[PDB]
Amino acid sequence: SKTFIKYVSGIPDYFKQSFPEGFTWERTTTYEDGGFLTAHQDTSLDGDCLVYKVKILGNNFPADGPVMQNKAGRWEPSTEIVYEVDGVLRGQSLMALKCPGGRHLTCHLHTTYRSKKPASALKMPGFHFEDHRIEIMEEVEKGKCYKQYEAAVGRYCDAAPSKLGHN
Amino acid sequence: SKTFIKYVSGIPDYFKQSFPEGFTWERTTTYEDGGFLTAHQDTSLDGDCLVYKVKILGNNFPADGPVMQNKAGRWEPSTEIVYEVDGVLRGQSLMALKCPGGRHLTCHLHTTYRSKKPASALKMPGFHFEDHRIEIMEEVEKGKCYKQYEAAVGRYCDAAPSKLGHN
Amino acid sequence: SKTFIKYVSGIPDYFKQSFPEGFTWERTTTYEDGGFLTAHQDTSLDGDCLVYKVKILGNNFPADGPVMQNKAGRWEPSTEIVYEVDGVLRGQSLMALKCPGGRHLTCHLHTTYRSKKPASALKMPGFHFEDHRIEIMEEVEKGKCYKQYEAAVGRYCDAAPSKLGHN
Amino acid sequence: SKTFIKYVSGIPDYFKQSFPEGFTWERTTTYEDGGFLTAHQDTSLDGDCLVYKVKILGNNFPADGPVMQNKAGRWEPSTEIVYEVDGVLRGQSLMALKCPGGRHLTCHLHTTYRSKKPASALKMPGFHFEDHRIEIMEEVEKGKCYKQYEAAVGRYCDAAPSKLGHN
Amino acid sequence: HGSASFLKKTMPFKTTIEGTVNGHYFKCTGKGEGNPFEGTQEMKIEVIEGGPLPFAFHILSTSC
Amino acid sequence: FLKKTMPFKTTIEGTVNGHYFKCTGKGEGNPFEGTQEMKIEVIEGGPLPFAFHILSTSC
Amino acid sequence: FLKKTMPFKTTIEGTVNGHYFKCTGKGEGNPFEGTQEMKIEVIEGGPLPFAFHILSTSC
Amino acid sequence: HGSASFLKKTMPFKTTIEGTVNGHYFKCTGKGEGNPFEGTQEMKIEVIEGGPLPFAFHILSTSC
Ligand SMILES: [Cl-]
Ligand SMILES: [Cl-]
Repeated sequence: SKTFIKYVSGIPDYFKQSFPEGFTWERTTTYEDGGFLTAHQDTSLDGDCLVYKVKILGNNFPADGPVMQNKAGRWEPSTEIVYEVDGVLRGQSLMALKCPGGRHLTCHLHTTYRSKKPASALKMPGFHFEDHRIEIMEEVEKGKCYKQYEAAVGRYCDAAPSKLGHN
Repeated sequence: SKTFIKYVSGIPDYFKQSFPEGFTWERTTTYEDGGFLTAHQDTSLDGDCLVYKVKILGNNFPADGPVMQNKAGRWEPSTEIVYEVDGVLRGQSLMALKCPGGRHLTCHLHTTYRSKKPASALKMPGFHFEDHRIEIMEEVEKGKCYKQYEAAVGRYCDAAPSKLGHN
Repeated sequence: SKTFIKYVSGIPDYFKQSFPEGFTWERTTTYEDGGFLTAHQDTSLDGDCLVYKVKILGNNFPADGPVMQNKAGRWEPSTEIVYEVDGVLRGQSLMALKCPGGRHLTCHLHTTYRSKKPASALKMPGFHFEDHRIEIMEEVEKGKCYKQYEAAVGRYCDAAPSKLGHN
Repeated sequence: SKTFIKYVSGIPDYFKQSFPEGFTWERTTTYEDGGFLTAHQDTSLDGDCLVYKVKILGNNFPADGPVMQNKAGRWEPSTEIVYEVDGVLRGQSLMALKCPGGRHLTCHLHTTYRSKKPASALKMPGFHFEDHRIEIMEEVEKGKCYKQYEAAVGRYCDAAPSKLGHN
Repeated sequence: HGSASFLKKTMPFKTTIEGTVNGHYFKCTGKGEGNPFEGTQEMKIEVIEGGPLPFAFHILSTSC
Repeated sequence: FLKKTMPFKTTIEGTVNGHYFKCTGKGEGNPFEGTQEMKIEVIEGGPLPFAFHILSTSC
Repeated sequence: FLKKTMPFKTTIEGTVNGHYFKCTGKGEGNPFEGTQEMKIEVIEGGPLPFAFHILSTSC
Repeated sequence: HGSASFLKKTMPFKTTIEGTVNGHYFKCTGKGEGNPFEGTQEMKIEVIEGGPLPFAFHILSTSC
């Protein structure tokens, strides 16, 4: 849901620039214990309301693993690297489930974001980081009903600055 | 299309054993240059005719690569390892797409095969190899009509025998 | 050279706690174009001076790639996730070479850090981030002589805070 | 120990062709549970005797896994794909370590073989398969003395023939 | 835009998710709202087919 | 339930790099001999903007 | 330069998960028949604290 | 420790690196200094065998 990002330090916003047409994204997430979760998404703007259409194919999750056992815990915050390739944006991140009792199960996200505008109509951002805080705040039911919050920030590596003027 | 395999050496046939109910398969294929192709398939038997229903999500293929440039050559034959996990069958293989410039573009298939029969109704095969020869016999119409042949054999490693009585 | 990290927010310092004995680390870095770079390192303290002993094995770098062509550019800053596993620390990060003319070539680091003290003598840090800014500030020669700077910070995800009190 | 291969079907023997100078190989083996084993090897001929010099760096093996617990069973036979890249030979294979509990712990080998002869002195083999049957014949002394057998065959996919005249 | 007084403070969204994980088919709908420039959002997701999910919802978090 | 020669039919729907497509196909093979052939037709999203080869193992 | 039966010798040095070890080995095989056998001895760092199997392809 | 006045401000280090990349053997030595608590450091690396390196130094940056 990449329309909701706070970009700092003047980093251009590929997602907000893509409206009113919108954008798509595509991703495979590879889990360290062998699972794969692949998705394709379309984002459109219908009047004042954003509309998401998502297709998912997941496979090879181990029967004895946290995912198929529904013993996943909660996501740690994560940081994505985002950069231009082939006139579109690529993203990659490492995410980690903090499982009950302390072990982390990690995964690697491989994403392409595709504006519906031609690249010539867009100011492309340089290489930067996108922090994502994802919290499943309410398990209303099962199984069946969930409330999820996200905060996201697009930024450079400010904590360890360049001695040469690089971002 | 796993119903069409010649099994030798007494290896049980997980696929033929699954009828009339049928089976499903799920797969993620990772390409060495960053592409992913994920699929889910259902196999059923409608009277006399086998019926396949396939869903595909592919992503992250490089714009400059042989796949998106449509400048692939042909598949070498490949050999899959097939073994029981989680009461179903797992397969993995390396495939190699011959491409212009003497290139081979390789990929790694990660498959789960799931009978619609209960595992207790089945004689599960031991670890073995499945050779697949896949050939495009004709590109009948550019980007629109193909004819494809496959020959497949389930076997043990007969060329290099054990000294300990192992398959 | 993990002794030189600024840890904030009270995060325990696994490396400084390991002295006077020291620590080792081990890593495989996997490049997106097929290279692997594996290393083992020992860190010891000799009076007032730290002493590093490093063994390297690298392979499968493509002859036509930025590495073997010596056309790598410069590293982007990177962020490692660091967390306890098996009573030691694991690290993973995504790094990216900004090649001349703009393309990034990425890689994935997989590290284990091993104190020479028993885990029972150490305050283990929780899951956190370690930013690394690496700058090859002087190519004095070739080929043959390099000056490299690094700044590193151990921190939590402060830019996108939890609404639940999580780090 | 690649000098010991039976080649069929007229496939050129890159290894036997490399004498008296010899050859080297380099490899990273990735394990599905996170371990990496990297090696470099030099093969020379000292009078009548072949001489191997091997350097190994392994890391990230899980403490609770079959490798570090020393609770592995045995290797299934494996099949490597072997083809020319960058004027040398590349190999890749999937191997499967049978382990207690009906587990197979699989890994992916990424190899480069480098003749010490110039590529112009060599008849390079086309894409083919190399089957390797590796067996521990005896654990003579726990953790200290092993006897190991290998049988290897370089071949094409004879079980599933082409309809287009391909190997 | 001059100042933040001229930006949309909040924007709603709706979602439909359909998929198959380890052979298990499911469909979801969701509704949410966020603050585009503050970078915060929340949504409610409901499973309408294939519930209760036989796997951890967490694998769907980055997709909804 | 199986015969020495069997027909099959397939429907395929997918998206690759943002490109939507749909195919149908029809084939025949000899299940016990391990051989088969089929004709695949792209019915939506043709001509495909990518190599058909990435679909070979999915037909 | 090759014969129908050839001997070989190896020296191996490594570190795995922080564990240093060294081996020597001696074997014989039939290069043209594709068969070989060897005895590997751990000379430093024994008994190995990991499965020998991870060294099989390196002997 | 009471205050930063009681911490070591800087610490020196020395390094020896030996390896093989794509069949190419090399050895390096290095010397540097850093500020342990400020998290900054710099070193000079010299190739003593196998120079000039036939590959980008960058692949060695995280090892030196
Ligand atoms: Cl950039
Ligand atoms: Cl933690």
